[PDB]
Amino acid sequence: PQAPPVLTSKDKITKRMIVVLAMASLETHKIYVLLNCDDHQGLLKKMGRDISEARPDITHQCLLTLLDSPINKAGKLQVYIQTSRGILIEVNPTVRIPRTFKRFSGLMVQLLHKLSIRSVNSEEKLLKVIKNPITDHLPTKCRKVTLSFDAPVIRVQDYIEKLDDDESICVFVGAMARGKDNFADEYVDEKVGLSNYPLSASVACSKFCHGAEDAWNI
Ligand SMILES: C[S@@+](CC[C@H](N)C(=O)[O-])C[C@H]1O[C@@H](n2cnc3c(N)ncnc32)[C@H](O)[C@@H]1O
Repeated sequence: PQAPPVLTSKDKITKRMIVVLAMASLETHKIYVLLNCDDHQGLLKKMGRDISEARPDITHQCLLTLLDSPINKAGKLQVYIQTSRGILIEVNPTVRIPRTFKRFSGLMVQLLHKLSIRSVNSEEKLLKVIKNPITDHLPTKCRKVTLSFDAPVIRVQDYIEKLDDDESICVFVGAMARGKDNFADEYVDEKVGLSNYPLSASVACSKFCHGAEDAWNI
């Protein structure tokens, strides 16, 4: 099938992997920039903020990792973003995330201000701010789990293979530098670890994609 239909929140049925990048650090400031600890340390200090929390680069790298993956190219992946200010974003699987941080910031600034980004020539949304909670958008049958260092370690393939034939898997991954992995406790009934080492979010995203790709023969 050279053309798998693009997965969106409107399909409640198709079995897929969903990744939610939670506590994402995406905040605009008119100086419009995305605030970040590399460029805006003095400012963040003056705002009384923990400098280390301003990490939009984490969300940027997780997006590049997830959207480049074989599972995305196979049409079996969705990504949502929950920012630390409570904004929910649905990412269209076909969207092109710029490699440079500068252009990613420009894109996110437009998204946060206009509330969507339309498809260039064709005219449907490539990124859209949507109403909370995430659970109004996920497939009807969908296992929900948080990835955490503090949790028992699983092999992704084992985990994925034990899903029912119609059951999606939604994984919540912290898009932050630090903090408790409690960001999705309202949504999940299970937490799993993927390694005996603390990982970056991009690595944890990558491990989970690889195990799904393997299990699903992608
Ligand atoms: C760099 S960690 C930051 C937050 C983490 N609680 C901490 O304090 O170090 C970013 C995210 O990657 C995931 N992660 C990090 N290590 C992991 C591991 N060993 N197994 C599963 N997920 C992990 C978690 O979802 C985590 O929130």
